[PDB]
Amino acid sequence: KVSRPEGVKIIPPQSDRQKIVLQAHNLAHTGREATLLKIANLYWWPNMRKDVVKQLGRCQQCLITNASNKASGPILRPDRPQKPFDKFFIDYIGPLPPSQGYLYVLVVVDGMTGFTWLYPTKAPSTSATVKSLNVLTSIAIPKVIHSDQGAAFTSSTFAEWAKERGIHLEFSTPYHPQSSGKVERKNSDIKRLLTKLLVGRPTKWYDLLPVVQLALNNTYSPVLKYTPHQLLFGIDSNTPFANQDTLDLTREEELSLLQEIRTSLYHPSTPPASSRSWSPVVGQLVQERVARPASLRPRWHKPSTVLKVLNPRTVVILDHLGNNRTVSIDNLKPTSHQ
Amino acid sequence: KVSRPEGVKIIPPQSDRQKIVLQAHNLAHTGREATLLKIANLYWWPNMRKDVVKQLGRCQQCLITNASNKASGPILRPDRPQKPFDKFFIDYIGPLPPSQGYLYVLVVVDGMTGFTWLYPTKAPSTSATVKSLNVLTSIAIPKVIHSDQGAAFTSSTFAEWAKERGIHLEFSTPYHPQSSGKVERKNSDIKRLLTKLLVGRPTKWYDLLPVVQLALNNTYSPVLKYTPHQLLFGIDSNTPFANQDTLDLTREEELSLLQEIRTSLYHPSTPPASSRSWSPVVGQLVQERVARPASLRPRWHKPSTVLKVLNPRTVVILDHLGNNRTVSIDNLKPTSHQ
Amino acid sequence: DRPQKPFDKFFIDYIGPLPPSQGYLYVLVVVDGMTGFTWLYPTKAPSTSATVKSLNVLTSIAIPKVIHSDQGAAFTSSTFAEWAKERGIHLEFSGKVERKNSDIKRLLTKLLVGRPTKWYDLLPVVQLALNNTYSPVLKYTPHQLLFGIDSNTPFAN
Amino acid sequence: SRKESYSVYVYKVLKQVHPDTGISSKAMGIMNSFVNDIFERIAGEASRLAHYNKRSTITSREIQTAVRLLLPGELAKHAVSEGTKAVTKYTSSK
Amino acid sequence: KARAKAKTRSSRAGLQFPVGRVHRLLRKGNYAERVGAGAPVYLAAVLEYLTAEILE
DNA sequence: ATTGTCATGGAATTTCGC
DNA sequence: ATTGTCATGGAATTTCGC
Repeated sequence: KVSRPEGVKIIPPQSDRQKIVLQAHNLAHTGREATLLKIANLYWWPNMRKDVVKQLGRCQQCLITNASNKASGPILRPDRPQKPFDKFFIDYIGPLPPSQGYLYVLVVVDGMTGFTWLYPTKAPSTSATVKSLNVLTSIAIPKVIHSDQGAAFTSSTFAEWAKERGIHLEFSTPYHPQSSGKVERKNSDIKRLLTKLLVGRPTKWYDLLPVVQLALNNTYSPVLKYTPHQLLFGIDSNTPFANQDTLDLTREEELSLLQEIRTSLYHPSTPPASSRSWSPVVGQLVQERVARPASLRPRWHKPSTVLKVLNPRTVVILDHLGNNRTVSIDNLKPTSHQ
Repeated sequence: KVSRPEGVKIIPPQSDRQKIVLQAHNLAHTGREATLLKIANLYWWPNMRKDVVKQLGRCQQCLITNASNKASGPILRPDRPQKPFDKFFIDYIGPLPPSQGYLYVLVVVDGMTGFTWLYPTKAPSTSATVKSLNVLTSIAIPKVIHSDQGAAFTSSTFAEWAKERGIHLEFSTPYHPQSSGKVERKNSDIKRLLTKLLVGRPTKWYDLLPVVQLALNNTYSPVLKYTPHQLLFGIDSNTPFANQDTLDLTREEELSLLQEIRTSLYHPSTPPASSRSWSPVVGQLVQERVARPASLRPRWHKPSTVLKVLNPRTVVILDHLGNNRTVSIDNLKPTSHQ
Repeated sequence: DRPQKPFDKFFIDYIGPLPPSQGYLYVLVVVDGMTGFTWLYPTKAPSTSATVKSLNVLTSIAIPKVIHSDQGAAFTSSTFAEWAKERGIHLEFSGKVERKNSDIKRLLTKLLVGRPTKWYDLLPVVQLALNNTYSPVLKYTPHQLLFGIDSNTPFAN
Repeated sequence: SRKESYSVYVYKVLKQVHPDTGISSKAMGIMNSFVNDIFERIAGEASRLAHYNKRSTITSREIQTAVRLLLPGELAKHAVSEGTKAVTKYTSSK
Repeated sequence: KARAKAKTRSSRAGLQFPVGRVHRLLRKGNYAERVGAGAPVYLAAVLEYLTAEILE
């Protein structure tokens, strides 16, 4: 027994510590504070909160439903490559409205410039991608191709073609479309060019695809002030409104002018890291997000321990399935009350 | 003709002002800057940019596809009501996984406290709502009921029942689920209580609905430090871990203590208004968002003129259909280049 | 005026008739006058119909300034001409290319002849070695001229 | 090659209500061919229910009407309620 | 990588007749073009009540 | 054993005229 | 003729012991 300035409170025995809190926790499955104010109606003892934290680490009905209130930190701006044909960012769009028996459009953005390439297909299979790049590998051979972890790219067949070319396949972390950078941007360009052309007519967009990789590839980057053509080739082709400012020069010498054009480009700004950021630690318990969460189901899986940290945004976790699932830190949550 | 430090540029005639820019605009349908650098390959004249803005206000293929880069301002925190049974925030959840032939759960949150009420039905019709509130209007009569502009609430039948009770129906602005405040929060509570109970069993959630409006209605608000029961009634019912701190008082006098409990509650903080905010002006051209935008279609409709501004977040626009569609300012965009 | 720039004067060269692979007959070899880049956009028939449908693929990437080759069928019609008027290309119809034609008329003829369908299988593979051929006039490859960078891989070499 | 069948799934029903009972080979084929026939009556009436209401979709509603047609009287009362248990149990899972 | 435990849809409904085999005998028998996910569940139950009632 | 981004319009900024 | 929100865990803050 004890006296408080709000009334008489009760000191329970040491054997009755875990039982009295667990029966108050499971009344509404709350966390640290609404749990505590239930006990603040009958009981009181020194270090109440050291026992409530002792509960929640065992209560595995509450770890896999509540989401984190701790955002991930600053995003990474990775640097541009120094040549073209180094990173291609590929991603099917569609199902679009149909035309000519086409629904899916492979979009191959160069990571150097923004020079898009379009190769429409009937269905996003493996072989529809493979013949779509045999047109494009006729031009030149890339070192690295980034993508998402698609249904067609992760096939064991598609990788066996990719090892022939010298393609270093690179895949995004799963359920993270933000990783594929430029292709998710130019797909907001292609669907703002083909949107603008097709206003007030039936969407016959298979006609307008030779337009798009000539209309976007000659849009000046308004914060770089160049064409995609100039940063890829060096001079404009026979287009309307093409520069004559390079015709006062020698092409045999402006090749090495062009390598100094490419290394003076604008680099983006990293945002300031907000206050409630958090960093992964090798050994910290983390919880992935459930991939396709069904209705009335856990949003998160059971806890997992970080094996390796690759950068401050990419971490390899050890899932319940026994899985070394290389997820982002916009997937994970910090496991509550370690 | 004219000379520049980058080469020789061409001064076009005054009759050739609109033609030379419109043929450069429609090459890639760009805005103000990538349009301008096309003209910076052949031409130059004083006030280039006064003509590019003259183009885009007529180019109605580019006004209804590009989205605004100007966020809306600070959100409004409206005040709490001063009594219970003043604002109910109602919204069906579901289709959930089925149990007992039920899929849809009406959720009636009090705007005073957070005291949820559940009334499950078979299908979100008008009459399934009407009998669901006849149980709840047995308790007391509200002044105002807020909702969303549902399929079942906007029916002409449902309003004719609502005028019997003295219900002031209130509807949200369309395609704005953020307007209905608390019910969108408690639906993230009900699907974090029923999620936690139903881990590792078939989702027989029709059993657990008398639990939820007794388990959430006795969760202490951890930033108000009260039960929903106390802020609605005044004292706890026979629950586990109920206060005895009010049993040292007289109920005939703590009624007017309770009215001073209700007026000392925490009020939320308005965020600081960011730099790229914008304000509506009566007479300014605005563009609504297309409701359910189909693939390869305009995201936005044609421009419209603001008739009346109600608060700095709610504005009445005059749509192309002849419609006084009272939309939010998280719908609209500022019409580019007025 | 000014020295020779890329994308001025393509020289359009057919090879065949090769036996069909999915219908394709005549290898539309395109070689530029300055860079000498090789686009292989093969055709089923040398018509104004069935070669402009391959010249949509070229005129998506790059547009030359003078379309000029020998006389044939696809290069005499006025339908071909009105098509070339919308694209703003001056027609002439109704040093490095001759070395590139030496591969064409001597080497690449007898190396594409011999496969009924298999010649189409190595059109992207043969082409990349034809983008790296030493011009002693210019002392660069057509890759090193056209992009302003050197070779990426020893597979692109 | 492979002949698909319903023979295995009879022993998983025979050993539910008569656990001390075998079944012969030539009597399996009757309960095999009972299934394949009573399959395509119900499917082949649910199929023709799709055309009669202009839908390309066999729902689990259309199998319920194509059992209230083929089964008479008291089987049509049980085999409806012996399906809606196995659906409500199914959909509350997964 | 590995994946989760493959729980058969006959065990997720409490039946014995399969639902995976019935659901490819509603899309390779040309009965209709679309077959719902609940229809071969509901049909494998009615195949299971009537298989008991004879064998009972 | 991987990481946003980038077109775009007020609005602030710099040029610069004499 | 309408408007987010609010549970929740580091982390900073205050109490206060003597």
